[PDB]
Amino acid sequence: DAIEEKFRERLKELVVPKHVMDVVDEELSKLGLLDNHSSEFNVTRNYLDWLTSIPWGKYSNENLDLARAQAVLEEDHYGMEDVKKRILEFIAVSQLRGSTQGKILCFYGPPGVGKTSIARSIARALNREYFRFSVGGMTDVAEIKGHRRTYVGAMPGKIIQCLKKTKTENPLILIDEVDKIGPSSALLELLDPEQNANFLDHYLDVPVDLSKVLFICTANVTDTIPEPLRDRMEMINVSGYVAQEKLAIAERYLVPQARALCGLDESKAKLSSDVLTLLIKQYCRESGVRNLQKQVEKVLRKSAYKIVSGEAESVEVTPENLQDFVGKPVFTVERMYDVTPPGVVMGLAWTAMGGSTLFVETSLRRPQKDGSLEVTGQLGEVMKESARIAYTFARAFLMQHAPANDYLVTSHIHLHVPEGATPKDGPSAGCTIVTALLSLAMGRPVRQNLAMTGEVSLTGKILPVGGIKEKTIAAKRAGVTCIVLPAENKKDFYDLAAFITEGLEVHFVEHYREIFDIAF
Amino acid sequence: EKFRERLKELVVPKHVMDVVDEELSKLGLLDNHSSEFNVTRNYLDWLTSIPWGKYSNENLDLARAQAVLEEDHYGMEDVKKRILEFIAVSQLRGSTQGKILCFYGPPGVGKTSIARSIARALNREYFRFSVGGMTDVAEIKGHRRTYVGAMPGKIIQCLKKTKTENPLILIDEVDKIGRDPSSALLELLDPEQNANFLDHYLDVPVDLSKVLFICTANVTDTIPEPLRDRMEMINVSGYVAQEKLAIAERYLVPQARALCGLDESKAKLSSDVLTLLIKQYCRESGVRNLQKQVEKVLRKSAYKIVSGEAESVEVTPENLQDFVGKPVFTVERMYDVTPPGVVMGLAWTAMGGSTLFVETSLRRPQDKDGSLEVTGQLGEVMKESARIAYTFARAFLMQHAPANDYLVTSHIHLHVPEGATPKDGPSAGCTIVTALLSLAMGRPVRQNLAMTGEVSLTGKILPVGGIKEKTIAAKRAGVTCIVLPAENKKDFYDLAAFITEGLEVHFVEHYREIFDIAF
Amino acid sequence: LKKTKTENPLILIDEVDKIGDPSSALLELLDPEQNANFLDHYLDVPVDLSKVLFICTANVTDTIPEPLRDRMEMINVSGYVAQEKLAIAER
Ligand SMILES: Nc1ncnc2c1ncn2[C@@H]1O[C@H](COP(=O)(O)OP(=O)(O)OP(=O)(O)O)[C@@H](O)[C@H]1O
Ligand SMILES: Nc1ncnc2c1ncn2[C@@H]1O[C@H](COP(=O)(O)OP(=O)(O)O)[C@@H](O)[C@H]1O
Ligand SMILES: [Mg+2]
Repeated sequence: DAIEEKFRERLKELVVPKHVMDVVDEELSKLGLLDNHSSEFNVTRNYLDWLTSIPWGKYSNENLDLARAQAVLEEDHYGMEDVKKRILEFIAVSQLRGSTQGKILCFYGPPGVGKTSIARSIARALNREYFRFSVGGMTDVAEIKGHRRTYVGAMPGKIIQCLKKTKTENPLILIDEVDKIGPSSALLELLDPEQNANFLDHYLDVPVDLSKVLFICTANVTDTIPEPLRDRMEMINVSGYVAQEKLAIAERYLVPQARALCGLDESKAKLSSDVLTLLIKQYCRESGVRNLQKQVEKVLRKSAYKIVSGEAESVEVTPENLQDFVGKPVFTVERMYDVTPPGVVMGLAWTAMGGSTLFVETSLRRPQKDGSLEVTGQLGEVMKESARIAYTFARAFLMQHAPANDYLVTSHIHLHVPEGATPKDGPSAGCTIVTALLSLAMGRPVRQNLAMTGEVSLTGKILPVGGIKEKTIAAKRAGVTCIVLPAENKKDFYDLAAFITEGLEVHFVEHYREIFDIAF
Repeated sequence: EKFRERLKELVVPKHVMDVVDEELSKLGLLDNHSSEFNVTRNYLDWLTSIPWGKYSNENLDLARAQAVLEEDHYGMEDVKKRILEFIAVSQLRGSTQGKILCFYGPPGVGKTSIARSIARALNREYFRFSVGGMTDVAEIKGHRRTYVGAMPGKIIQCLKKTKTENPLILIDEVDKIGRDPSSALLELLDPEQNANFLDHYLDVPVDLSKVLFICTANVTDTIPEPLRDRMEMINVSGYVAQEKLAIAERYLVPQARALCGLDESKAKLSSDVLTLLIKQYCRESGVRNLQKQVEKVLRKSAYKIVSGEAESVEVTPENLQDFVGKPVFTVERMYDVTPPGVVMGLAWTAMGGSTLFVETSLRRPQDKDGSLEVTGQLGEVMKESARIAYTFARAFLMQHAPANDYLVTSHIHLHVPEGATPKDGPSAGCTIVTALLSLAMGRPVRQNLAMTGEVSLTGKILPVGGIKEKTIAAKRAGVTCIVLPAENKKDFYDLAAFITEGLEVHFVEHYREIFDIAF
Repeated sequence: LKKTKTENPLILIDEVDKIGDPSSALLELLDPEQNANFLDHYLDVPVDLSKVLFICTANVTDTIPEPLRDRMEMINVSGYVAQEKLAIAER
């Protein structure tokens, strides 16, 4: 009898909607007609416990001050301008409309850029409750929709678990690795605003209002999300960090946090700026800051051991003795070729974990019925087709430019892209292959500091390619003084920061007949 | 009854105390026979099983921990240094802490045993479970009570058996993961997700921030990339004959002798017997087979002792075959003197370092262009490396000896012995080029020279991985000259002084240097 | 232990790989460090199972519980030649 009062008192502070209150009180009336030891009494007890524990109408008191939220956001993360602007716009709209609101954001980018951490900081800044929901590897819809009450065990799904735990109708839910899901059709109902407001669970049998829930999904690659699921979400890109930004992050965030984790003090172990620059340049190459965090933690651990063991009362880390802490630099070579022989042309690629430089090497297989081209280097199908197109266009160009030059139409040429272990694909190297073949045929090296990228068609037209930011960064790192890009990537190149492109004599082209003039 | 008293010695968090109270009351009002009674009983069984807030008293004395680590195991400088740093950091923090270490290397080198030694030194409880055959999230994250025969994964079992909030958990042979458990491991290994690890069966979250995780694997390549970003890679080295003998004498013979119940007075194993066991009977990078041989010989010695055939046994090389049979691997290398067509090369696999030979011959006699047939279960990458090597060998021969028509006309068959064992990797490019050029010129290479390193199309030698294991295997195979890419210098000199004592080492940037060295 | 009226019985378990938590129970039964404190669902007083001798047989060694393989010693039984089987059949 007292359990009825226990269930009733939970609804005093709540504002229970009509369609939920009818279910609640009909189960209340039903419960009185059942003996305690019956199993139906047990299932009704569980159902009443679940219904009365949902925070009907409970909203966390959000803070709508732009200044305070901005101060909180800069306090935790560096340079994630897009996400911060999105959150400021969210707060502005919430303040203007005078009520809380829900949205479906998707932060996608390379690992280690701080998506989960920025989501936690957003939850802290908005004064909303926070909850992790790991969908990576999930395969059964029961995690989201639950089972019917009839079964011996029953779940109201993970979303109702979140609602019970956070005690609010408007939490911040982190749905990570949506691109590594097994299944997905249950998520459509969860985050479709036309039916999100009436999300129905198979255990509760009553729809809850999730329109105020702020869903923040995180992913690493965007194409793997199913198209219907990708349509309902706002894709927000979190970009990789340049060396300058990584240095700023390490100086401001990574080093103090690692010191706190290791228990050190600034007066005990000081880490110089040039040491951080050396660690970033030579000891780790990635878009994120995970490896840099490991290096900083290793340095601070070595410092802590030296302090505790009595080796020294204080330690100073300098580039002279950094090897004593983190060993020899793992990345020390900058370019494969300092002075390119005639048959090789420098190229750029949008590799994983940032762009990287590739070279295209060509050499004769046989001395002196037509010729043939052999391509090696774990090239993909698209890159093999690009090689074939490049070979045909090089033949056609040399037919009309130097008619007496019989080299390409009869010679047997082997084309190789070094570092054969790493798979390579994409039509980005269309013009690089043409330049390599033409330089081999003419027996003349290209400009010694020239780099290029761009897809080539059969008639010589240069088509745009992706990853201009990464390729530009790679060209800047390797010491390229002149870069060739397709003309339709002009806005992509000029959208970059001033400190990234100042040293490059950039050339924008529409056809290969002028890339030929630039390279020679 | 007894379920309430078990929580009195622990520090139960509220978010699980309320849950266990409600479930216990529900069981108290429910009948004593229904199936839901059984489900509630099991759920509160694992609710009350795990030791809420019961830490283990760690020792923070650097000297005693160092002494224990040195006593238990030979070598392993990196692991001991890491543990010393761990203890110093724990001292500075003024409280217990937990990191995620990972040990990778060839099997049988002592990766698992050093974890037990660390646990003994740190006074933490120890538990080991493998994830090599893991194929679903369920067996690690648990099954929900709804499904028939649900279990609380393995980590909850770890906590209940170890009776400790900060034990040492060893995850073994992680390099093999089925088709997704990797996401579950990432959920388990994330330092931020450690504090609120939520099992499917035990709905209440548990605090795994203080546990120490050790990861065992053979190769880091196959470990999933997201998992590698979470764990710290530490390499465990192979052993040379000297280190193998030292380890055997100090640990393997005494431990196995005690296991057989004998003592030093009844069964003595001479150092010569151990050297013969290491050199001939056990061709491996670890001590997995040497331990088995020692156990076998000590077991047979004990059987001889019992029957009265001898009051004591002295194992000597003369009577060793009466204990462990006839020798195996009686020849150090398949080619003691290399004919003109073959060049010795170095290999690195999951089982440690190894040595391979590249063989070439004419398919049909000389008098249209040449061709290269490649056999030996070579992978796609190694086939492309062979094609590149053939092209560069042709180019180099057309300029070093322009009159030589051998490579452009003759049909060459390229073979790598052990045709059953699959092989892959571009690191054999320079070996293939040297084999082709030696066949073309008819000149054998230096009789004890070994080489490794990727070769590009223009002849530039690119760096390769696994220099340490390759050097160990080359030293085992009794070479005196070794050729490595110049970019592997930073990795070669990290070896111990006695490892690289007799090796005449050459570091090269372009193949012309290797051609000068070999001929 | 009742029907065999002994304190140190010899127990054989056959086909250990065809097992489905009974596996954890047999794992702890194979641990001598806890066999002195064996207790079941029926008896509330522990029984010391330290003196028992355990032998296990299976067609393959890839038994589903992983911690079985490191606790049991691998002894291989080999086939018979025709003369061997002839003598066995005759006897
Ligand atoms: N701008 C930044 N300022 C400060 N710290 C940062 C910044 N970006 C990333 N970090 C730090 O880098 C680490 C990245 O961790 P986190 O889990 O947030 O990364 P992630 O890219 O979201 O991960 P995943 O893709 O695996 O989910 C954290 O320690 C975080 O604090
Ligand atoms: N450096 C060492 N010092 C002492 N014993 C060792 C060493 N390396 C290997 N061993 C012995 O080898 C045996 C098998 O090692 P094991 O734990 O199987 O290695 P892994 O886990 O890498 O396979 C252990 O019993 C251990 O005593
Ligand atoms: Mg994430």
